[PDB]
Amino acid sequence: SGFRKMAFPSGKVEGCMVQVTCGTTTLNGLWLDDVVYCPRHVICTSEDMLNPNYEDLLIRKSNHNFLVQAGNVQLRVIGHSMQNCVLKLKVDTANPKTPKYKFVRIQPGQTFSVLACYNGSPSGVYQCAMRPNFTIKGSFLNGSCGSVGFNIDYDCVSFCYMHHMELPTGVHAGTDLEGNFYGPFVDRQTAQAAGTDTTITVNVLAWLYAAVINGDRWFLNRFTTTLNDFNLVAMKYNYEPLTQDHVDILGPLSAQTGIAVLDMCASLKELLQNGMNGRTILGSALLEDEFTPFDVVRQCSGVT
Amino acid sequence: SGFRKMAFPSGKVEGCMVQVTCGTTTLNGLWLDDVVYCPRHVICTSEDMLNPNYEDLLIRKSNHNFLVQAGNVQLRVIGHSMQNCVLKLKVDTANPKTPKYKFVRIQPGQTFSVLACYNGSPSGVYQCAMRPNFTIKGSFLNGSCGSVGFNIDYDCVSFCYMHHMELPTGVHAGTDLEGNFYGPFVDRQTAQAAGTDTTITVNVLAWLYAAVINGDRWFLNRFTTTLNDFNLVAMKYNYEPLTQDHVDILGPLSAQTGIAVLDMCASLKELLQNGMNGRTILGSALLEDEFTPFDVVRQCSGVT
Ligand SMILES: *CC(=O)N1CCN(CCNC(=O)c2cccc3ccccc23)CC1
Ligand SMILES: *CC(=O)N1CCN(CCNC(=O)c2cccc3ccccc23)CC1
Repeated sequence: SGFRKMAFPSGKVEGCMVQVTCGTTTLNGLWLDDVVYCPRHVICTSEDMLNPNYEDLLIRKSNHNFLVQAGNVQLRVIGHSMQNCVLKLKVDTANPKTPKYKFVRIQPGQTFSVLACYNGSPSGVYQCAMRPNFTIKGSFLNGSCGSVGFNIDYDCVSFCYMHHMELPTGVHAGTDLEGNFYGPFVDRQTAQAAGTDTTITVNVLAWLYAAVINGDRWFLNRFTTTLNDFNLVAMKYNYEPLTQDHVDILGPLSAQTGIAVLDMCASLKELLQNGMNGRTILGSALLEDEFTPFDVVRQCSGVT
Repeated sequence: SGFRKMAFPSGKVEGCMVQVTCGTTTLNGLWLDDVVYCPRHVICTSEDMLNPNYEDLLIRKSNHNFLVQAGNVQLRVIGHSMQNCVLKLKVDTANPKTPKYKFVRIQPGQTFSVLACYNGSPSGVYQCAMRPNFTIKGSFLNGSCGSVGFNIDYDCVSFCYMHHMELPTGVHAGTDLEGNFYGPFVDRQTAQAAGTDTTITVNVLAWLYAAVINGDRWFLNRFTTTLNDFNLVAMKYNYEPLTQDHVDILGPLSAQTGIAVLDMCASLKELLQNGMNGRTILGSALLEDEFTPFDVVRQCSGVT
């Protein structure tokens, strides 16, 4: 037993990280097969931050201007193209460590692991969630752009995120591996403010089930609620509305614990209204929302 | 910017995980060079849980009774020996993926990453701290024994922990890689209760410095304190006493932020006495103590 914020093992993704330099800018690239994916802003100077015209800036770049280094070995760039906000650098060598992979575009509320990198070198791994306002709360310094987010299904890595920027509020924005930003963000240093960072209700409920499974039960009460009643309280507390789809997704956890989903909603409703009163749930003094129901089942069952 | 509970990249350790089966018991082993390290309780049945005599149980075990599998390939066991609470299974093949490594015995308050494994297969990675009562708060189900804790210094993995057991309170106990338990715990299913789980004061202070660096500054106050005054409050709140050594260790963070260590102690003192008042620091509603000052510097500087 015990329940931790756990990331996927990062080895399969470490084997894909390369350094990409264009002029004075160095960031990370993701090397899969014979293609290196990286943020297109690698071609920008600090001068081009306000209003970059990427097609125009790219005309001045040739294959030999993109320096790609895998470990201490240089890769030969034989083609380059821009797809949305990412560049795809075709190299003459397929990555010998390319895992089975997919490019997926996740929905808000979904979690993933990030392998934070600097100069093509992995520094750490942590678990994130795509927030309902399409930002992520990561840990990214200068040089971390091009670090990726992913999930693993046994031996297949599903890449879902590539880091591009930090908003002036300290939250992060990026793209899927087709180069499309999550949310309304753009790769421009301009006034971009995030919307409401609502709490992912279905994830909090999943985490309350994890708490019960792992012995933390104090918050269980004698009440029940309905989706409509619960949602009036959820709206008041800036929680995402709970749908019948979320109830169905929590079905296996409800079966395992014998606690009906709406009864867990009533426990959550009292926690929202009454607070924790200085108590903790799974070592947390707030309601954790960065575990999906799948993460809870995975961690509670021991999926490898 | 942004500050996350980050684990080290786990690839170097994934390359070392093997499955070890003895009779009906399957757990994990750590394969370094031509030796596989695993908990000696792999030789126990559920029957032997109350009072195992490991020397006696081991007499009935031969090299061919220890089934070691690396991926889908069996390893040949050519010797076995018991060192404290671990078994060392000599195999005929050196692990080709053996990283540069050290075996270190950590002190309470020190953090490390755990690669949770089942049947020799990695399931996830998370960051832990050796608690002042010599337990860890992990995430370990049946089959996770033999999973290891480690730190990485550039390319050298320092293994500090191997998982052996769960106390009836849900907290975890294990050994260093020489097989010596941290704290007073034994590999016996008996009444073993943990002592006071005090808060690692120097780590909370380090995390308050990380908060200031990353923009969360509301808790900064107009006060200062002394080590003695601070420690009267720390004792009252079950915090570890702060020493001049801890003050010296926080020196670089104090220099970076311009906030004297004793001034940060006075901020911590008011947080202890007044609580958070429903506010958060780095997304936490409690004072986080599982980041050492070295972790904060590492994460804030971008060490790879
Ligand atoms: C996150 C990261 O590693 N970055 C790479 C280095 N840049 C500095 C130079 N680039 C910019 O200032 C710049 C220019 C155009 C557009 C953007 C968009 C997002 C971030 C930076 C941008 C900082 C980011
Ligand atoms: C953590 C883990 O994966 N374990 C391996 C499987 N055992 C079940 C069988 N072993 C015991 O019940 C047993 C016997 C003797 C001594 C101990 C000491 C600690 C834990 C189990 C023990 C459970 C643990």
